[PDB]
Amino acid sequence: FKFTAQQHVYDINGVKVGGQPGEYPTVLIGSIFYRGHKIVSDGQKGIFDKDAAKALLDQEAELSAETGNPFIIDVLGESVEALTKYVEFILENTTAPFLLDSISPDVRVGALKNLGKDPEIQKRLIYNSIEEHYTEEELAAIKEAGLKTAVILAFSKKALKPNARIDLLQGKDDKEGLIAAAKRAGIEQFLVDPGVLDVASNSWTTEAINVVKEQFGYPGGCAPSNAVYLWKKMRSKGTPFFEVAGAAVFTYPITQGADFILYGPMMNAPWVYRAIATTDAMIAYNNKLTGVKMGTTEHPLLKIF
Amino acid sequence: FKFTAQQHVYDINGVKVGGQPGEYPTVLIGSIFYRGHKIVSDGQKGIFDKDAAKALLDQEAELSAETGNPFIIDVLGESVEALTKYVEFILENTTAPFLLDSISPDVRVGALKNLGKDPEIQKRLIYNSIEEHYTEEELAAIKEAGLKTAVILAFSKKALKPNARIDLLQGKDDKEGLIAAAKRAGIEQFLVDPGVLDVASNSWTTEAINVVKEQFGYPGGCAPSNAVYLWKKMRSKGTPFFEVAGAAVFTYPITQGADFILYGPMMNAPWVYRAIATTDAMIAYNNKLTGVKMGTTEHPLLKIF
Ligand SMILES: C[C@H]1CNc2nc(N)[nH]c(=O)c2N1
Ligand SMILES: C[C@H]1CNc2nc(N)[nH]c(=O)c2N1
Ligand code: NA
Ligand code: NA
Repeated sequence: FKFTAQQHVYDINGVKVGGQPGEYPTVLIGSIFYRGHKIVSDGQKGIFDKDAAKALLDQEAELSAETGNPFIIDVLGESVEALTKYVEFILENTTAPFLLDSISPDVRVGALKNLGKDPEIQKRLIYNSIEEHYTEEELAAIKEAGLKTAVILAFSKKALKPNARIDLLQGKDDKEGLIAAAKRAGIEQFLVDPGVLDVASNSWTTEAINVVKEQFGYPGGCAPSNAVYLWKKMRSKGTPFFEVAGAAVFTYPITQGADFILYGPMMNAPWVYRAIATTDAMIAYNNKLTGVKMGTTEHPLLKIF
Repeated sequence: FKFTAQQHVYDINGVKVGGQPGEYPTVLIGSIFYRGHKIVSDGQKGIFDKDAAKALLDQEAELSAETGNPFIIDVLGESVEALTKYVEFILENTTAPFLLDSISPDVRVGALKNLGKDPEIQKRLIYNSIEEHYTEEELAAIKEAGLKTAVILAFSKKALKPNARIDLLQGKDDKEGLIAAAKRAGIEQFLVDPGVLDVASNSWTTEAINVVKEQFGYPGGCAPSNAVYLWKKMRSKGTPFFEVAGAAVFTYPITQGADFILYGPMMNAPWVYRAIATTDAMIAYNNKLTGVKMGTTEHPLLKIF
């Protein structure tokens, strides 16, 4: 299958994201310094294990080289001080783009103030995320940092149907759309994430991704890890049961044309990359019947066999 | 996915198979007494550890109870003598339907002849398979046994592309095709398996399944285990990498609306059921979007969380 809209393919410091099914490999987004991450000893001051963090980043680079799946790092923090330090470390110790991420918007806003309108921030930092409850001070922070790419979290607990994402992105009635809000902040590139409520509802998330790509052509993706980790019935079963269940959840959106996955903690990268690459390879092989051309030779189909 | 044709749903000795995506859970088909199966001490005579075989069958029943995925046993043999004994064992030690499977048509036919005319065989034995090399002797043996369900296997190296596999199924030119052959044998229920040439082309396998369900409405599925076990680069990585890659392969057809998977050796059931059930749960959550109703309460969506 193909989408009618011309697909936007962004190039974020060399990472290509978007396209028609099978054109580009899935972009994989692994979390670091998340709540409970054992490499963080003090999440307020940002005391973390530099060697362990570097080893995760090097592992990510190695797996990416092996499969062809590009990576963007999801950098989480619980305080301005911590997130600032984490970002400084990531800037120095990988080349990847990264999500500036926090549960608390004020942590993201304060970290942007510290980082400043640095050209490297413009090129590599992706704001996670412009969401339903965005504030004007947030948009001001984004603009003052000169950011160009954001995740648009097109999710509303009051708007669970896929088609509603037209409404969240474009606006409806007196509500500014999330795309319009992002554009007011100077964002030019929109990674659309419809949100995941729980494992089962990943199918609605994926349907939303399909509506977005079909009608607007923005890259579409999602973050099913939190749902998977809340699935104690599976996680407690150990290896390889947790990993194959996780693989089924994380690959599902890709099978319906999604472009990127936030797969949770980076420690799971070794199995996530192997599963996702498999799915990507099968999808691109289908291109041979559809006439879609691979956009890069650095693709799982050409690498993993 | 919702398919164009009215779907055929079969009830094979209590196993429902077929339908629109999300109607019924995936049917899982595990192999026993395959070449190299270590519980078999003599594959020519069909001598095996009956307790170990029963333990596999009991595990299958337990997993099926856990997830709601029904099971059919893939009973393999390399000799008439062996396959006859295996069938007799399966008849007595489970209530499940089963595939009468051999790579050798002479073995299938000989075994089938040994089993006579038996209503229990007619209800539970699924012929694996009507394939490109069928003979009139074979069709007549099937008719004598009074079988009503067969796997219709479009695996052919002269039919690589999906449409070529559909030509093998429906007939073309001077060939009646496999469905027509099966009907001459008195088969009334068709489990269509387009074959798996290799891992990447599982997407072509799946496209063939899609065309089958689109045009004919027969249940569709496939058997990707051999392709996965021959994937040396990924198998060499060990656990859990091999299993997650396997899970990506085995779940892919289900994500595109397929009805059953022959998942390989029964010893892999514990991880296969967990992956497949996950995919099934997500698909059934889509039911409201597609206009589909669950056909049973015994579905992963209602059991695995
Ligand atoms: C748990 C929340 C946190 N932040 C998120 N960010 C993205 N991008 N996607 C999500 O689903 C979520 N979910
Ligand atoms: C090698 C063949 C043997 N028999 C089969 N039976 C089914 N059902 N599916 C297959 O792929 C195959 N492959
Ligand atoms: Na892709
Ligand atoms: Na095959």
